[PDB]
Amino acid sequence: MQFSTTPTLEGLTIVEYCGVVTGEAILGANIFRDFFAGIRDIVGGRSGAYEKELRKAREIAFEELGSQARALGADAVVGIDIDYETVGQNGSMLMVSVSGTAVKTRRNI
Amino acid sequence: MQFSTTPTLEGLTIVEYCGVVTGEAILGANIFRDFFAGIRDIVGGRSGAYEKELRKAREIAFEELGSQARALGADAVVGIDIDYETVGQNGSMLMVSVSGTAVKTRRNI
Amino acid sequence: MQFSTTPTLEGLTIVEYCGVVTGEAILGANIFRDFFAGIRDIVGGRSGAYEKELRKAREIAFEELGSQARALGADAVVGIDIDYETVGQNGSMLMVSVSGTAVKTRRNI
Amino acid sequence: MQFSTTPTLEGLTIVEYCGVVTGEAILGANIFRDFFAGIRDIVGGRSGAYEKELRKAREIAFEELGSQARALGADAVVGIDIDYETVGQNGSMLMVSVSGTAVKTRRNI
Amino acid sequence: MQFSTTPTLEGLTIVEYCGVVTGEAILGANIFRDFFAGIRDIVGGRSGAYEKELRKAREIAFEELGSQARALGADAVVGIDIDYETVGQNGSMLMVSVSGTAVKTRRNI
Repeated sequence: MQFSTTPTLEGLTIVEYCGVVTGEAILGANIFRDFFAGIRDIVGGRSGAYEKELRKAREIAFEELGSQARALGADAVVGIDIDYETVGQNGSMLMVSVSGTAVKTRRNI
Repeated sequence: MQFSTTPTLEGLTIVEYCGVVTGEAILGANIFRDFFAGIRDIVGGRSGAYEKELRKAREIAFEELGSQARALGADAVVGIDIDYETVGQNGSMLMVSVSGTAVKTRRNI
Repeated sequence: MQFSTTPTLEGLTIVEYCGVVTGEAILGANIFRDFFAGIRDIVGGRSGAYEKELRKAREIAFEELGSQARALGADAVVGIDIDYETVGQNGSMLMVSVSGTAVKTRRNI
Repeated sequence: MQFSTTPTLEGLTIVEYCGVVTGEAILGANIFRDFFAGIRDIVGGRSGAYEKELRKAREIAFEELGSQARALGADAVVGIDIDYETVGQNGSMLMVSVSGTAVKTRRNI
Repeated sequence: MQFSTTPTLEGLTIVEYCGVVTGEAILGANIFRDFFAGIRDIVGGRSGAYEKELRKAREIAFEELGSQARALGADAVVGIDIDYETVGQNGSMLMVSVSGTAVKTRRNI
């Protein structure tokens, strides 16, 4: 079971299209205040307290994506897009949403 | 009726492009207040109350996009994109927007 | 004039790439107050008054997009993206932007 | 210099991929208050004066994008994305971001 | 290594897909106040002081994307997307996110 942002997989052929699947996670305001609010200058994943939160949010979004694909009998999700959207009163909640297309594949050889 | 984030469907060829179609749904601030605002820590679709609502907004949006396609004489919507946009003063309304290209397909066999 | 969110059109060949074209429309705060504010629960574009306004805005944006393409001598716009952006001091203005690539095509037959 | 939102150019072959390039421009609050804040109803870019400002913004973004590509030795930018983000305390600044992949091409004839 | 917003690389064949990779950087409120908040009129990356900041954030994100791909055995990241999201209480923080699909490639010659 592979995940790709590309619409096809070289070396394989998609033998069935099983629909659009989705995963998501929301980081609560508390996580934003604790790890994001204090950021000074430009801070990348490697150094920052926030990256472990984003990563957890991604990891959860992807598992939901994969499990939805699993339930359809798909073995890949292609054409994947990941979006981040700020939600809530204080612009302090974060939604990570993944979407792609569940597919059955066959090796070309 | 097939929906894909990919621009083509292997196994088929598109014989008509019938134009860009859309669907959307808006979750009002009452929904946001009730299911989204109290979120603590990181909450994925599995555990959280909000997920029922997102899902219902998505299905409704796809239904609208599906009806637009079907009305046009199309049998697939390809090159699909789903966007989420918060709107309104309090950032407490959520818009789910879907778009794609309605197409007529013919099987390669 | 054909519009597609796919980068190519099966059955035709792109003979000329004529550049990136765009179209937009902005729905003012008065539209938002009148049609979007205080939407309650989850409302789809099918039953919602707001959709008449969104449909109008997308219509106008595509006209502009179609009109830019025409002036370059194109007969299609491919690889189209549509996004919605909330703008302004009160998050009560919506901008719809379309973009894509103006192209000249030749039917394979 | 050719600009496209599609990944390939029909009629050409990409012989070298030279990396991701970007360009951008920010529209200040003053321009926003002058051209965007007063909009009533639905105004399209064809008649709306704000559109002169957006097109100036995009043009600057594409200038940067193409000059970046020029320096890498490229002759096209493919797989282009255009994005708008509202930024600042009053949702009254607008950033136009463009990205794509700089490439050398070879005409098939 | 090779970064592309295209899903394939003409002249090469993708021999393995190694999963979706991400990188990101956050620009803190202080950078925003010092470089973005004062902008007047329309200011492009070529001339704006904000540009070295965005450039720096992009570089950190791509580095993270880069090493993530390396750790998986990959020699290229294709299907790349860059998104900018304004986050926080005062719309004065900016997240730059990059995602793509890590791959192994083989020269066709």
